[PDB]
Amino acid sequence: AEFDADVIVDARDCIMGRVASQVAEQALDGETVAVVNAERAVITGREEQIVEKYEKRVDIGNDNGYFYPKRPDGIFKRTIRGMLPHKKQRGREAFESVRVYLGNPYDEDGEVLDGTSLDRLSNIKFVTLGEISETLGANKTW
Amino acid sequence: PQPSRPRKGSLGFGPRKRSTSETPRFNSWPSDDGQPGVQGFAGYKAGMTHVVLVNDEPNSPREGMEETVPVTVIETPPMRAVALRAYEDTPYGQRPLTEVWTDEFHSELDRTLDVPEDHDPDAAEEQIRDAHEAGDLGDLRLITHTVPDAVPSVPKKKPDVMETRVGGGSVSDRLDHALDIVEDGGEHAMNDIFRAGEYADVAGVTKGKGTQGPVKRWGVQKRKGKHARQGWRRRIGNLGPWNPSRVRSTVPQQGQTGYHQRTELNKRLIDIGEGDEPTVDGGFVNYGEVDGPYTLVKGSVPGPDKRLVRFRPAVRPNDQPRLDPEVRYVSNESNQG
Amino acid sequence: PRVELEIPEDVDAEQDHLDITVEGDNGSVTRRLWYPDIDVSVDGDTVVIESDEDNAKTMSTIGTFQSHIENMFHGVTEGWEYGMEVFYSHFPMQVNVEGDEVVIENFLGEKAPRRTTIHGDTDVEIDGEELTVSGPDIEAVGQTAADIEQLTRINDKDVRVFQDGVYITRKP
Amino acid sequence: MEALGADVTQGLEKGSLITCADNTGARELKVISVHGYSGTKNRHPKAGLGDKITVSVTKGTPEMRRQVLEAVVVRQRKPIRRPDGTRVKFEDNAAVIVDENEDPRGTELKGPIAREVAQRFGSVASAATMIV
Amino acid sequence: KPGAMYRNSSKPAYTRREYISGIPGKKIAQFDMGNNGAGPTYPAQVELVVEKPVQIRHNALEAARVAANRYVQNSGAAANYKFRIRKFPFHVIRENKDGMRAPFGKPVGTAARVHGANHIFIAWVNPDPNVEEAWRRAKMKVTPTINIDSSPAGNA
RNA sequence: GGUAGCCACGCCACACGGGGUAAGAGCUGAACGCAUCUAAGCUCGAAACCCACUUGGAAAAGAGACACCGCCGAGGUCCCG
RNA sequence: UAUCGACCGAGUGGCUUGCUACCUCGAUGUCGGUUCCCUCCAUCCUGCCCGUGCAGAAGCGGGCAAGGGUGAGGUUGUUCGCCUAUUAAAGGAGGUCGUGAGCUGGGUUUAGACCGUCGUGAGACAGGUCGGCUGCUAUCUACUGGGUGUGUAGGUGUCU
RNA sequence: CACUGUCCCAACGUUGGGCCCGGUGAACUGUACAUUCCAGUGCGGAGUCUGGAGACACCCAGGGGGAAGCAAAGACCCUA
RNA sequence: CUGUGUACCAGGAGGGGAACAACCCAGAGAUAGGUUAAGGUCCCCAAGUGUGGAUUAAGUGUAAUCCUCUGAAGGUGGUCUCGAGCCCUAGACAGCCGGGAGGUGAGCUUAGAAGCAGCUACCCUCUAAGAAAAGCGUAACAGCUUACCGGCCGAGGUUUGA
Ligand SMILES: [Cl-]
Ligand SMILES: [Cl-]
Ligand SMILES: [Cl-]
Ligand SMILES: [K+]
Ligand SMILES: [Mg+2]
Ligand SMILES: [Mg+2]
Ligand SMILES: [Mg+2]
Ligand SMILES: [Mg+2]
Ligand SMILES: [Mg+2]
Ligand SMILES: [Mg+2]
Ligand SMILES: [Mg+2]
Ligand SMILES: [Mg+2]
Ligand SMILES: [Mg+2]
Ligand SMILES: [Mg+2]
Ligand SMILES: [Mg+2]
Ligand SMILES: [Mg+2]
Ligand SMILES: [Mg+2]
Ligand code: NA
Ligand code: NA
Ligand code: NA
Ligand code: NA
Ligand code: NA
Ligand SMILES: [Sr+2]
Ligand SMILES: [Sr+2]
Ligand SMILES: [Sr+2]
Ligand SMILES: [Sr+2]
Ligand SMILES: [Sr+2]
Ligand SMILES: [Sr+2]
Ligand SMILES: [Sr+2]
Ligand SMILES: [Sr+2]
Ligand SMILES: [Sr+2]
Ligand SMILES: [Sr+2]
Ligand SMILES: [Sr+2]
Ligand SMILES: [Sr+2]
Ligand SMILES: [Sr+2]
Ligand SMILES: [Sr+2]
Ligand SMILES: [Sr+2]
Ligand SMILES: [Sr+2]
Ligand SMILES: [Sr+2]
Ligand SMILES: [Sr+2]
Ligand SMILES: [Sr+2]
Ligand SMILES: [Sr+2]
Ligand SMILES: [Sr+2]
Repeated sequence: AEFDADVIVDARDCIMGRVASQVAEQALDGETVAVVNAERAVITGREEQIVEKYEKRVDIGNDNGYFYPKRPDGIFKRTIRGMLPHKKQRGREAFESVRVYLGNPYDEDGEVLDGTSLDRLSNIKFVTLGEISETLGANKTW
Repeated sequence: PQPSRPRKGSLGFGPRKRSTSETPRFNSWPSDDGQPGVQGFAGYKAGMTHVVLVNDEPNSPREGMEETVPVTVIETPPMRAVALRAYEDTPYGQRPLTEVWTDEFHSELDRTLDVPEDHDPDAAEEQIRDAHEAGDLGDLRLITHTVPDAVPSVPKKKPDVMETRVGGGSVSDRLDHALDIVEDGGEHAMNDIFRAGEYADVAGVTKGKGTQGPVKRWGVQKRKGKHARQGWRRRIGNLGPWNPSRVRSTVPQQGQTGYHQRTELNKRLIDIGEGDEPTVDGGFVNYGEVDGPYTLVKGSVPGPDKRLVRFRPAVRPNDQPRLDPEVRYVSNESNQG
Repeated sequence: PRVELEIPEDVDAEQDHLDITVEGDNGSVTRRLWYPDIDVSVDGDTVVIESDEDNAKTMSTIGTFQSHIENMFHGVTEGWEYGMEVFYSHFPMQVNVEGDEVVIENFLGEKAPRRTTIHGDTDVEIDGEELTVSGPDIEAVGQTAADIEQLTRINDKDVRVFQDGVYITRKP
Repeated sequence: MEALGADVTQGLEKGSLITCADNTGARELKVISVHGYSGTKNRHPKAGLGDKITVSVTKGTPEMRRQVLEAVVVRQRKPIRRPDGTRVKFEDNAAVIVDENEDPRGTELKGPIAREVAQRFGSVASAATMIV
Repeated sequence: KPGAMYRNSSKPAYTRREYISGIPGKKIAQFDMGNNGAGPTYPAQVELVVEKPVQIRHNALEAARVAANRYVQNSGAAANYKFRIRKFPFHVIRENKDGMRAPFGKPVGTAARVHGANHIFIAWVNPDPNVEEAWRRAKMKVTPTINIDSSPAGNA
């Protein structure tokens, strides 16, 4: 393992998309980012509708293949890839200098990026990456 | 309007390629319930004969009557459990943590792996127990190997090695059970795991048949009537519609047929014993004579004679066990004829 | 808007994030009152439900939160109790509590017993053709009761002619 | 239906001509359908020892000919397997005509009958002269 | 034929009968209903106001009219009310029923052009508005969305 | 007539149960003092969904883990039956 | 308002038919069938439900639901449809009206010929009838199976 | 009527090919580029355009889904 | 399909519109610096995770134009905002408790009909109320009710329009 990250982000209770946006922005700036506690990051809206979207992505496919992740590990890292020009040298470099983890394998407590936090006391319609993964059938390793 | 019809063959046993390991690799084990105990065993296929049995199904009209039953004779000499490998639960599933070995090894295990000359059975056992304390211990499995030297009908001497999970009571009592089995020398028998009349799943690499076409390999029809005479006897109608302009992997095509791994559910163990009671006059065709530890499995077992097969306590039995069936007769009639 | 619930004298209330626990002589109950922008707290010897919002949706939950809490006070003091009776016409129905579930045997002549697991510290005491469901948690009690009546549900045949079943006779 | 007590390799199909082992006035019967059968695409619905089949009379008295009736297969040439492994086969393929209640329509049965048929249509078996 | 084919004012005004012939008669039975012997001297005067300019075939005019008046027999065959469908189907409509060749159509019907906000129906009654229900059924059989409008009633 | 072998027309094997839902049955419950299956919350509930089961799968570029042997020799290739 | 349901009005589909003449006349082979693969739901069966003019049994109607199934035969080239016996039911539709560098060639639609009708005649027919041909060694791509290399970076064995 | 693998439903076998090796040794076809797939777009029927997805290279064998495949300046239809 | 006027494509680059003859900016010698246009400023991708405020919970929406971007008639105590009439601390609206009473079972009709089959009338006592009975209910009664009145409670309620 061992990922000498310049930045350790804490996705716990944070809008996944909004975190992913800033992380990509930084990887392209040369920063090595480690996103932690993916299982606990969140995405707002109706759980039923949200899950239909992620279930559809799992059903899609064919011989050429449309591999779509089910664990918060991949759901997140994929989300980030969608915000990167990964088929290009510069974009693949950034993406590769970014890793997402379940829980926190580091000693430091990651930092919370501004604007990315969700206030549980003011919101009820949102879901946890971990919950999507379980509904999608993933083996709850975390 | 073209009648409906199920597709030819199952899409669940592919890709239909050659097996990677001639030795079967179970992908599931029984539930932890009874006392601790190794969850599997192994032997070599010899052939078939039939047997006369006293029906023992409490719900059968024939309960108590003679009933002939086909049987596959499996030579099952004692194996050696040479190590205790422990797994730890991590964010990426289970991973091998460490192994605990013995000193006494079969004289010819040196034909497959590099037998240990300097090992530390306690440094390892300690690491395992520390792990168990932390609560990071995933199941415990025993590295297991056969002794084909005890089987004269099998040309090989080079053992077949396979991991077999240990299941049972508490992980602690279980770990101790495992460690004792290994420490000894490892040796254990079919008796130790199975009792006649129980249901076992048998895994094995089926007989190889090289390349074969769609008809034999997928069960597609042969061209019929006039269509069978114009130049196409056993070639499917079409590889697919115009659009999508590509051949889907689901259309039955020629290729490797046979030599695949198959796990055959619920096989009734008719009788465990040892000696030459089930041998056949003239010898089992293309095998030899049986006279040692053996098992009679009801029905068929994947693979040709001499192939290593694996036993495992049935994981999804449909019937309750009726232990020790009464075997009134065991054919010894030559198989040649 | 803000509401203040004076807590009964035999009772005690305590908060823990979004969970509330009420304890009286009849036992105790813990619930979760999680809604956007509604703060539920224990100030001295009173429970406060307040929010800066006043929209229909917020007001709705405030009223629901109140009843839930007054019901808890009542549960741990006077407790909750539902009464039930077993009415059968041809086949003698046997209703019994076995373990943590009630078992109804020989219903409408069936050979297989119907059963439903009881919810929480709800106690079900059967005496003759009468049943009585009681406990501090009304939710847990209410369900158990309903669960038993639902257990003798019948869809296949005409209910007007087939009425065998355990019915709720008294609601608190 | 009640278990036969033997495994059967259907020796007949829709269209097969068989003997009418009784005295109803029907000499030859043509198999049209197999009670309770559902095959698969391109497969000729098959019948064997023990099945109840719908039949049309091909040979016999004018009064019986052309009538569509139910019958029971009593004998067949293709072998059947008995619990003890032994195979059993007959000299011909035969069926006994039977009514709505599965009672033989004719008074007497001609020729042997498989004991297995008795485990279903007892009234037919209890009109048999020889039960093998 | 569907209303789809003629509801829009998408053709020039075609009403001159001195040049058009074979126009089908009208399916509209009457234009004056109720006690038409009496005058509009009533307390309440409600009216059905079309909310979009459209062409309404006499086909729909008669269905809506019946639907409303027939129901206004919740007041009685000779009740105390007035009812007037004030529009007449002057527009002659055709259908090209040789493909697009010489396709001028043949007279197949007539429709009434009604502009957004015009009132198509007007009822006169005493505080006895079973008429508001009569128009709910009336507006139910004409192309446009409509709004029922009480013209002289502070008798809430 | 028929051995081996290959075969089917022959023979063997192919759950039970969990979890989450739909329609639906309900509980508690307010907006709306009542009522209300719903708005927050909850108990149930489909051959369907997820798991369970089988098959593939270190080229999974985060390109994996464990144990031992070996680095002048472990192991492998050619060769031979 | 169990159920049936006219008039009139509003739509969705792109399965029928028509319209148009945008694409293709230095060629995109036609109908039907067949074979083989994927799919759609407006569900025929199977699972779970609601209502009834629901006692029961059985119907009738409605809801969720596309996992699986939906077969054999007689006339006809038929598609369609009519008919028979079975069946849980023997649903419909899309894929160049899927599928001829896969098959068939019965229908359509060349060259031969007859009949009826029409035509002075040659000859014609949106009529009928008998006969009447089916090319090619796969370059790329696609997939079914099998190998050799490089990467990860000495080997054996077991795994994830 | 008789008979039969036409079919239910396919199996085994025989001879010659096929496959590997020595030798001999063409043709068809070729604007270029080209590892594609799902959608969309576009002269409304795209390997090459757009957006995603997938994609380590090369080789052997295969049956032919696509290249509106190759073959012949459509013979139908209209126009001169 | 066929007219007409006009600008465009054809024969028009470059910037934008995912791609995209004619939609938007724009009409263009080379080269260079600068500032804008259309259109954009969370990331892919240059520029805001900008400010004050409101609404929406459907992932509605993030779709100028369009063969290309659908969404209709009909409905909606989903929710926000604005207004009008009326009732109300002399206690409204709802809920719960109590009272709902005599003449009289009105007359007629009819075997009978007594609040309640039908027709007719629809009166007066006690009183804080109580119909010649609005809805069930019985064969008819009875019984449940309810109109109406009092109590407890205590703050807005109700009707309608946009
Ligand atoms: Cl895929
Ligand atoms: Cl919320
Ligand atoms: Cl049949
Ligand atoms: K052409
Ligand atoms: Mg043999
Ligand atoms: Mg023998
Ligand atoms: Mg067929
Ligand atoms: Mg041309
Ligand atoms: Mg549906
Ligand atoms: Mg019924
Ligand atoms: Mg076609
Ligand atoms: Mg083709
Ligand atoms: Mg061809
Ligand atoms: Mg060819
Ligand atoms: Mg030009
Ligand atoms: Mg930027
Ligand atoms: Mg949308
Ligand atoms: Na996928
Ligand atoms: Na076809
Ligand atoms: Na289905
Ligand atoms: Na037919
Ligand atoms: Na075509
Ligand atoms: Sr087809
Ligand atoms: Sr596996
Ligand atoms: Sr041919
Ligand atoms: Sr294509
Ligand atoms: Sr026009
Ligand atoms: Sr024409
Ligand atoms: Sr309308
Ligand atoms: Sr529900
Ligand atoms: Sr590797
Ligand atoms: Sr649907
Ligand atoms: Sr059904
Ligand atoms: Sr026809
Ligand atoms: Sr032909
Ligand atoms: Sr490289
Ligand atoms: Sr080939
Ligand atoms: Sr930024
Ligand atoms: Sr912002
Ligand atoms: Sr704002
Ligand atoms: Sr288009
Ligand atoms: Sr539009
Ligand atoms: Sr609308």
